[PDB]
Amino acid sequence: GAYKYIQELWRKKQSDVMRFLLRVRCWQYRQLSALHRAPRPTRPDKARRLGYKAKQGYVIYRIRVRRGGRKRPVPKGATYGKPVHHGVNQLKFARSLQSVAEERAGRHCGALRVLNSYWVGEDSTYKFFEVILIDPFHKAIRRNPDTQWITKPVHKHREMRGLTSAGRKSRGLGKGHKFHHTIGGSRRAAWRRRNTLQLHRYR
Amino acid sequence: APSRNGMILKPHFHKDWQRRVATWFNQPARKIRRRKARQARARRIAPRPAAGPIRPIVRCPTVRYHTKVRAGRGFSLEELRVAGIHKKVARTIGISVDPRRRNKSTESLQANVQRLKEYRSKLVLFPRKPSAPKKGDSSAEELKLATQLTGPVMPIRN
Amino acid sequence: SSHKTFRIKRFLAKKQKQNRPIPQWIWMKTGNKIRYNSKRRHWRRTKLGL
Amino acid sequence: AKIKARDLRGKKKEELLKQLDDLKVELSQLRVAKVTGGAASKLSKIRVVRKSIARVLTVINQTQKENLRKFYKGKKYKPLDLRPKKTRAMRRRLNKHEESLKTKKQQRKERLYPLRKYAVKA
Amino acid sequence: TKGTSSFGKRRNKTHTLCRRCGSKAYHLQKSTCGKCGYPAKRKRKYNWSAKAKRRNTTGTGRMRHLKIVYRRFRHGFREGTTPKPK
Amino acid sequence: KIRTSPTFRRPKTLRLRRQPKYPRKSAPRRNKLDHYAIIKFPLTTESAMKKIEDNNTLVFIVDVKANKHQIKQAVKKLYDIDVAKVNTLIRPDGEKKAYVRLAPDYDALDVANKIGII
RNA sequence: CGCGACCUCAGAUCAGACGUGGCGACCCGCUGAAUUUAAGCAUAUUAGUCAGCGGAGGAAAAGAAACUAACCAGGAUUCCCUCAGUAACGGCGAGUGAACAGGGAAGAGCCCAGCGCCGAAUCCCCGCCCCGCGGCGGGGCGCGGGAAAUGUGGCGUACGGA
Ligand SMILES: [Mg+2]
Ligand SMILES: [Mg+2]
Ligand SMILES: [Mg+2]
Ligand SMILES: [Mg+2]
Ligand SMILES: [Mg+2]
Ligand SMILES: [Mg+2]
Ligand SMILES: [Mg+2]
Ligand SMILES: [Mg+2]
Ligand SMILES: [Mg+2]
Ligand SMILES: [Mg+2]
Ligand SMILES: [Mg+2]
Ligand SMILES: [Mg+2]
Ligand SMILES: [Mg+2]
Ligand SMILES: [Mg+2]
Ligand SMILES: [Mg+2]
Ligand SMILES: [Mg+2]
Ligand SMILES: [Mg+2]
Ligand SMILES: [Mg+2]
Ligand SMILES: [Mg+2]
Ligand SMILES: [Mg+2]
Ligand SMILES: [Mg+2]
Ligand SMILES: [Mg+2]
Ligand SMILES: [Mg+2]
Ligand SMILES: [Mg+2]
Ligand SMILES: [Mg+2]
Ligand SMILES: [Mg+2]
Ligand SMILES: [Mg+2]
Ligand SMILES: [Zn+2]
Repeated sequence: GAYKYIQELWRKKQSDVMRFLLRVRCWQYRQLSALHRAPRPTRPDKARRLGYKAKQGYVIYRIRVRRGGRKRPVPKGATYGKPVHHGVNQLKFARSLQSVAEERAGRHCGALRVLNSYWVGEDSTYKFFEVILIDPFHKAIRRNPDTQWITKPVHKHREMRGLTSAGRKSRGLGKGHKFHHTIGGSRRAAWRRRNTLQLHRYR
Repeated sequence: APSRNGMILKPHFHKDWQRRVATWFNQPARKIRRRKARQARARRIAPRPAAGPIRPIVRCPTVRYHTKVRAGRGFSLEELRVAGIHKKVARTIGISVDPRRRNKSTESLQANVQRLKEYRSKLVLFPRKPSAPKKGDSSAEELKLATQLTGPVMPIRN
Repeated sequence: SSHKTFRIKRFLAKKQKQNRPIPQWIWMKTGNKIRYNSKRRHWRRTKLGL
Repeated sequence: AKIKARDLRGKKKEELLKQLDDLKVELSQLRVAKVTGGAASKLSKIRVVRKSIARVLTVINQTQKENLRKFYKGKKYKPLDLRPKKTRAMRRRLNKHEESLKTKKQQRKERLYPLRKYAVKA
Repeated sequence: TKGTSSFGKRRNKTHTLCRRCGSKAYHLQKSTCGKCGYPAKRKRKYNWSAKAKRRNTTGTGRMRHLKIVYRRFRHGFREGTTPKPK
Repeated sequence: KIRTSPTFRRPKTLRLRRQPKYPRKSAPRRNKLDHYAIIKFPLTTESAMKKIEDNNTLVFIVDVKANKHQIKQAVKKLYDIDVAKVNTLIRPDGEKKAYVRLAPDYDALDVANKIGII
């Protein structure tokens, strides 16, 4: 099939052809708006890996995220306290810019529901992400039993709770010795389960 | 300010622990709730055992415990292939199946195959339609005598 | 203010009707616990907020 | 007479409007009698007139809206007042047939491997 | 002269009766409500104002829709059915 | 086609009117501001009777949501009498007092004796 | 220059739907101190805590190993006892501090992209007939309109599959 050729063609990014394509696409997407609709995917293979199909009610938004770390929103210095917390410039935001892209697309569209998202281009000042959005209300999704879990009200705003992949990569969850701080439900559930007194009846 | 003689101690009460105090007064009500849910499952599956499907003779890892024998997650695929039971038939006839397990030892392999051979003989399979029985079904004298087994089915004794 | 608005005039109109006392038959009931109107606002004592 | 709601349903809509207008004239006359200073019979009669107006308007609204939903019953699209007003999260659910829609592979699994009925011996 | 003589110059009003929360906390210059934040789409509530929470909750006012939601819930939200007539 | 202006405005596209398949509400809401409901009662004040006897008017108490044209058509439809003018005020009680100046062909005292007030 | 497709982008009080906001005890994602302690205090501690922000549900989250172990090997997730105030972190000071395994409550497994085979074998909307219509569904008739080869559906997913 053609998809494996397209897959390793998108893998080999350092070549002349793909550097030319990333430069032209990143230029065009920088001239476009910060949030708009792509009527077709730029990476159809990567969209198919993430779960996009070619049917009605599957929408793709191309949005941009301004690139860089997160500085502390305070006046000039003036973090009133001990010298640990005077760091303002070199702070980093806990979630990734792809998850920032997902939550911005999901906040712009409360009706549409985020499936996942992928990278298409980056500038020094911006990154560019295609976010896959799904109707939970169109009949082609609603009558399909494979995707009707999207139509359930449990998956409302996955992009804010971190249920998509770019949010799950920021939660630090997993199995094994490297993920002890999120055993249980999450990191908060781990901390709450560890910091309780089990004061029994008969003790 | 410590006195004359005593143990050094580190009380972990420097956080705000009084907000997160799990009181255990739900305990006898939860015992009643587990009891009612277990009796509800036992009344739901009427000929089937109240415990569940059978669980393998399992050696323990981690050299402190390897003399002891547990009841495991499920039977191995090589165990099912030697015993001659398909892995999708086994889940329907009440057999725990997991694909993650391996078979390094031959003795535990033969023991779980023998336990499958014993469970296939002890199993009383009811027909799908009562009016038209099939080839692989139990007899009408066993249809009346079949009943539940209280506790774990074939309890593994060390 | 002689230059009133309709909302402020309606708000004053409700308070002018609330300012009236209780009738004499209301304390002849069985389970009465009201001797008088305790919400009598006078125009010098309480200045209605605002 | 005591205007009951049973005989108002069988009558024609124009007779309901004429009786409504007669009750409105009767209410206006009792309000004029109250302001001029009237009898306590009229002061108790005005409540009966108000409840009779409420009954007549209720019967008119029944004969209107049940006929409207009888008209829009056979059609697929019906107005929002005639659509069933329950809670929003219950209206935004899946359909009863869509909760029963399974895939072909899942139906093949349910055909080939049903949960068998079995028992064990002691 | 910061007290009694300065209190006499108080005649122009800054706040007025709001039209979403009802309290007299709608500032005219900023055109916003100091009680609930009226030009904002959301209700202004805070967790440091724990007593000011319970002054304005669901248990405070009428619940003219929520009580019949509860009444329809306790019989399973039946719609259109009528009881057996005489 | 030549570009006359250096600007490029948005071209006038075609748009359609509302042709809905079904109406939003099932029935139109009835006029709850009826002629009977818009006129509550006439006043029996000594000053109101002096106004009726002197200036050939009628003093009514009206719901606050009304218009002068609504009061005029309401009096004309209910009591079958023509109206010269309507003067409205809103009382500190809340209701709208209406001085309905009648035409001089009909008598205010005669129509007051007809409706009952004295 | 005119006509006809495709691609991008508009305008609609176009036909049919959805989101906005509230509660917020429990749950998820961020952001996030200072009181206090260290008999001072600056690392630490209070503390991923208070406050702030967004999002749901009747539970949420997690969840069927890019796992634990090194044993005669166990075998999704969640919760309890124990591991254990232990290994370990810490002006190694004050203090902080798990995980494996064992005993239990419960126990349920799976689906795609790819790789490939099947005349797109697939999906949505509108017209007519029959049933039912207060969770707008099932069948038939339409040289009706679109979506889709820049890939819909069936077999099939690491336990092998065709
Ligand atoms: Mg510090
Ligand atoms: Mg952080
Ligand atoms: Mg999940
Ligand atoms: Mg990583
Ligand atoms: Mg001492
Ligand atoms: Mg001592
Ligand atoms: Mg058990
Ligand atoms: Mg004064
Ligand atoms: Mg399939
Ligand atoms: Mg001012
Ligand atoms: Mg809010
Ligand atoms: Mg429209
Ligand atoms: Mg909300
Ligand atoms: Mg100190
Ligand atoms: Mg001190
Ligand atoms: Mg000090
Ligand atoms: Mg900390
Ligand atoms: Mg907080
Ligand atoms: Mg809810
Ligand atoms: Mg869940
Ligand atoms: Mg484990
Ligand atoms: Mg110990
Ligand atoms: Mg030291
Ligand atoms: Mg700590
Ligand atoms: Mg364990
Ligand atoms: Mg395919
Ligand atoms: Mg797997
Ligand atoms: Zn307000």
